[PDB]
Amino acid sequence: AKVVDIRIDTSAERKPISPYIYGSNQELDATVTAKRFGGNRTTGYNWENNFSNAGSDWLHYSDTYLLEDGGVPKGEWSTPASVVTTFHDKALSKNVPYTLITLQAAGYVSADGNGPVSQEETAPSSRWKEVKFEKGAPFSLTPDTEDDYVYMDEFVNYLVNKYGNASTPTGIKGYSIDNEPALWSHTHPRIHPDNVTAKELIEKSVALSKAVKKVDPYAEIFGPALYGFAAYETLQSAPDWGTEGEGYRWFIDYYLDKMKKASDEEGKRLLDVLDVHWYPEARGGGERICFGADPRNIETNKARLQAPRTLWDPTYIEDSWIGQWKKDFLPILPNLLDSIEKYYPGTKLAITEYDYGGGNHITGGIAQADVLGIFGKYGVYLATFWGDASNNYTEAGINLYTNYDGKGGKFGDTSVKCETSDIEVSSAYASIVGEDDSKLHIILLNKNYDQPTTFNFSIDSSKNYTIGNVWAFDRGSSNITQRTPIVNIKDNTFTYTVPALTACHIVLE
Ligand SMILES: OC[C@H]1O[C@@H](O[C@H]2[C@H](O)[C@@H](O)[C@H](O[C@H]3[C@H](O)[C@@H](O)[C@H](O[C@H]4[C@H](O)[C@H](O)[C@H](O)O[C@@H]4CO)O[C@@H]3CO)O[C@@H]2CO)[C@H](O)[C@@H](O)[C@@H]1O
Ligand SMILES: [Ca+2]
Ligand SMILES: [Cl-]
Ligand SMILES: [Zn+2]
Repeated sequence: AKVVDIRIDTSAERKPISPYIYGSNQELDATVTAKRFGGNRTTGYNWENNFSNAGSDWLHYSDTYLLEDGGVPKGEWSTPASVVTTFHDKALSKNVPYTLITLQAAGYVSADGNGPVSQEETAPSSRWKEVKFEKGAPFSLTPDTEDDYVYMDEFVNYLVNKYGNASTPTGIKGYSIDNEPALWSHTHPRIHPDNVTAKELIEKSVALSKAVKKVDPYAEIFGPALYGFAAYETLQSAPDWGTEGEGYRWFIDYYLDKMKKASDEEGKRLLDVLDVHWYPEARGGGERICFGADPRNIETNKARLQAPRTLWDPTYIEDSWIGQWKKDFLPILPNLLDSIEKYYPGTKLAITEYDYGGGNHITGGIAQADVLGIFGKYGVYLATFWGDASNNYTEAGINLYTNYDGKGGKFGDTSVKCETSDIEVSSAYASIVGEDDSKLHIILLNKNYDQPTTFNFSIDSSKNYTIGNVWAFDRGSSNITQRTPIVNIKDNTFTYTVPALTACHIVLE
């Protein structure tokens, strides 16, 4: 019999959980709280005509993919920014409070939708329009598609004119400085053949931020949308890192420091959110937990359940090149937050792409629920899962926080102290609503693979809880279903045994 103690103190360690950590990039079968228009296809997206380029993902084709995939009505295909306005309209219609729109910085955007761009047509060429951050002339709501340029501030002006600025209820709240710059030369060689330099990235980031904030001073700028650890450390061995990086532990610090320096010179904050992508490198059973992982591989599933610990747990060392060679940078969230505190205090943190794999397996659901609990507890500002609607358990993990009862019930927005005696077999997160502990929310995860786990709860609260309603998902179904309520609570203590591999949301009142 596995027994674990859970101790919660509703008056301790209270901190707000950002509402935007429960987002997605794709259209999911889940209630989400943030939507990001980003990824490879957005680097070469031309807001003037909606064309974009697949890059290495598909023979460097310039076409109407984003219009098609975004479900844009054919009659709006030639309307400026229809890909983005359709994207934001959909988010608003689903009551999503945060929309993050990627702006273009690699240098050029698709001039047409004529198909493959040859290597001989590498920008500049008739296949491309050059991006300029500031128009330096009056904006138009009907951009000129005949000239050689596409302006980012004019694009933002079009959106602000239609939705109001970021401080308003319908405004687009954030903009990203492109996508995975250290991979521009790999993913988009026809646009940016040379490996990006640290100097180039900073210059573009500062220039684009200034351009955007002149139009919408309330919009938040996200950057650099780094693809993974190697970019966090050296911007993928950037050509000038040997000189630019002198004195810096990693590129993350250089980026924060230079953006703060530019902001100090300009007189306003130019970087609002440090933005990175985190696809776990954790392995189990001889394979990575994401990207082609086999759900039948039990060791991989078990590794998936523990992988979230790399985000926060100093005692956890995963099986990966990062766990082996980069221990000085783990756990990763504390290291990123420490860098922010040292080089640009006040900057927020966002994980704009991530996927723990096993999306259609209970372990993908439990790991997803664990990751969201960690994001909330450690202060992440915004997060957006990358993956499609076929990841039913990942979606259950999100709904466990955003809509656990099918009628809008959600996890509390204020994190409170909640400790477990065994962080390997379980995870537990607690929250209240605002400053009120009348209702105490608990996400309880049993990672035990083949046996139930008995949890002895001890709660310190100003309220005396009498019932705990429960909603959960497990191997029987990714549908979240209400379970028998917990009713024998004595002086805020109770015992609750959870079956193996089950994710629960308990609501005490
Ligand atoms: O129009 C031609 C052809 O398109 C086919 O659909 C393609 C589309 O053209 C292509 O652009 C799209 O690319 C995906 C890519 O497959 C995906 O891996 C990638 O994911 C990245 C992301 O960019 C992140 O920044 C980072 O690297 O992580 C994630 C991966 O976890 O995103 C790309 C889009 O941005 O793929 C589709 C499907 O193959 C049509 O199917 C076909 O009918 C058309 O003829
Ligand atoms: Ca133009
Ligand atoms: Cl990158
Ligand atoms: Zn689904």
